[PDB]
Amino acid sequence: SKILVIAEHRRNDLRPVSLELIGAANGLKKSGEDKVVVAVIGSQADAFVPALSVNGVDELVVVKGSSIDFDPDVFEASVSALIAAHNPSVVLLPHSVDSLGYASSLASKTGYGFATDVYIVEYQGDELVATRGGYNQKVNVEVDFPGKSTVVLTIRPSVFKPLEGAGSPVVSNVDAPSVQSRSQNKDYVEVDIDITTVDFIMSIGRGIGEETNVEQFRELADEAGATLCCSRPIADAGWLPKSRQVGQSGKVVGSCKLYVAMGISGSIQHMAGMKHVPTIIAVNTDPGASIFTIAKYGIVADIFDIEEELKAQL
Amino acid sequence: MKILVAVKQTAALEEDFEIRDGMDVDEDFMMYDLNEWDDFSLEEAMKIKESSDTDVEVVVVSVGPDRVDESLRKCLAKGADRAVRVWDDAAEGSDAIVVGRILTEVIKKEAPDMVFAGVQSSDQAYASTGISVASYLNWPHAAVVADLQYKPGDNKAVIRRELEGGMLQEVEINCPAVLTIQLGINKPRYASLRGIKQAATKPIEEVSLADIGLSANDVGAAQSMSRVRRMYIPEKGRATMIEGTISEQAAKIIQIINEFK
Ligand SMILES: Cc1cc2nc3c(=O)[nH]c(=O)nc-3n(C[C@H](O)[C@H](O)[C@H](O)COP(=O)(O)OP(=O)(O)OC[C@H]3O[C@@H](n4cnc5c(N)ncnc54)[C@H](O)[C@@H]3O)c2cc1C
Ligand SMILES: Nc1ncnc2c1ncn2[C@@H]1O[C@H](COP(=O)(O)O)[C@@H](O)[C@H]1O
Repeated sequence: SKILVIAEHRRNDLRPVSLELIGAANGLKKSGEDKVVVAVIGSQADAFVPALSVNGVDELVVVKGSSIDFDPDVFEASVSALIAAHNPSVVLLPHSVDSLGYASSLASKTGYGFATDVYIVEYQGDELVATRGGYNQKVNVEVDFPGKSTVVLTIRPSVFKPLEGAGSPVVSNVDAPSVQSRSQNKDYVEVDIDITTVDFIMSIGRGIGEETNVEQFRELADEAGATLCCSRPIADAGWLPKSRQVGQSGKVVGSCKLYVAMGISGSIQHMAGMKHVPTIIAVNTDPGASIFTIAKYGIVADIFDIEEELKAQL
Repeated sequence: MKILVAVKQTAALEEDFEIRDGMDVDEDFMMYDLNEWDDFSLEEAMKIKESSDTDVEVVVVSVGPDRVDESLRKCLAKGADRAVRVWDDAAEGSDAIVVGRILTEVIKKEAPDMVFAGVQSSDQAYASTGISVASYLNWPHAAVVADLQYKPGDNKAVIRRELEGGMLQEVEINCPAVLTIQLGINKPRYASLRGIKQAATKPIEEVSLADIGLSANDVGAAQSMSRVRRMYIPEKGRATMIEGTISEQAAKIIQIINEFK
């Protein structure tokens, strides 16, 4: 047995989730006799071998492709060929924006067992069982893969712990398949204020309603010493600038010691940017809103009367 | 020119839903609507039809049973030209890879020049179908597109994908292509009362699995790539509720706030 991990990197830095999957992998394999192969794909992919060379990796495959960074044609080709050349029982991808661009391609093209954004993984006997969400993280769905020599899972980021230490994979090289990709990467693009890396935050979500309602949570925040922030919808609508979006695609509020989430439900991608704050207060009218399940204190109530009165005592 | 937009009617549960038996939530606690992503994706196609002095055909297509007609009617009303619903009871419980297949055979008949899909659905959040379509079809693809630069008939197209921590990356892609559209690429419209009304005269077009060359044997949970073993509600938290008044709930927040300064 082998477990195939595929790493992830962008613009020359190895993305942390890579190290998380090795973790996953290692905590999964049934006998320490089983190996864990890790591949890394890119025209300058070499650079990474020092960083990839770490506890848990038995083999490191470096795959020189046509492009520097992710490209769905190149990636599906390479992983297909590694799958062929290693016949893993289980191949693990980071459930990430790159992965979204190819992973389901793989699974479709042959019979592979397939499951995505999985956050618990384990064997029971000779039988792989995986757990992901349902009905908008209102339930867990526990699934299995009858019949499946090989199962491909995309893994949620920040669920699995990486290992401490250095190691010594056998390192190897392949050429990616010769693939004449049907898309071509161009420029990376960015579109003052603060960097919401900072102490105390008040963060509004859809919960608030209408652009006119922001001024009073802007004012609430001014008056507690809080920095106004928000979930994605507020910024999509253009009501606060994209600088103030917490989340998987906005900023991760690293030095936040206090975070009050008002009218934010706690989507997966919001938690991504804030799940590690030590004190999280959540105010929300819907008692089963996911945000409550990582808060320390919860209030169930309208954000509007919690607002005034706060703004009234302060 | 023709743009096919694939759309999903998704379920939300009400508070205090429960479970069968074991293997799903109770059919009663679900409310149906058009997947949030699909608004932006259909808007994007209408945005193309709108901007070009040539004729463009937007058609929406759904794999679902007939509670879905109601969502298709909404697409109709928001500008879409034609609407098609694929169904057989056999199809029930098909995961994203099977829906991929069913969508493909419809897309092979329609012959469109571009296909849009949603980054994900809000219920199952699989984030896999659209790209799966890309695969059976063998078309070029991109997932998670925040901006599209395309003119009907062009043969390359410049998109921007939205990456983690914020950045965007442009990518030039050949067309025909599939792309899965992200929230925020645009501000989708609301139907007008006239829209609602004319749409009420349109047909939603029924297509069965045999019409696309498929049978009981190609679809539904049995030919999916994952089998449900069971669902369950997760225990939800170790957190402290505060009960009582505004003056109190708020008095507490202010204690905590102050405990931190
Ligand atoms: C690839 C991708 C990237 C993403 N990136 C991000 C990201 O960076 N950041 C992000 O935030 N999301 C992100 N998401 C978007 C995400 O899926 C959700 O759509 C979003 O996080 C939901 O925002 P919300 O919780 O404010 O809205 P909702 O999910 O609509 O929740 C609103 C909440 O307010 C509550 N409420 C309503 N009225 C009141 C009231 N009067 N008093 C108290 N509570 C009230 C409701 O109970 C509800 O729980 C991303 C999604 C995708 C797939
Ligand atoms: N059953 C379906 N019928 C039509 N389109 C669908 C269906 N399921 C998924 N889709 C497409 O899949 C998208 C993304 O959600 P996901 O099911 O997470 O892959 C939706 O926006 C639709 O484009």
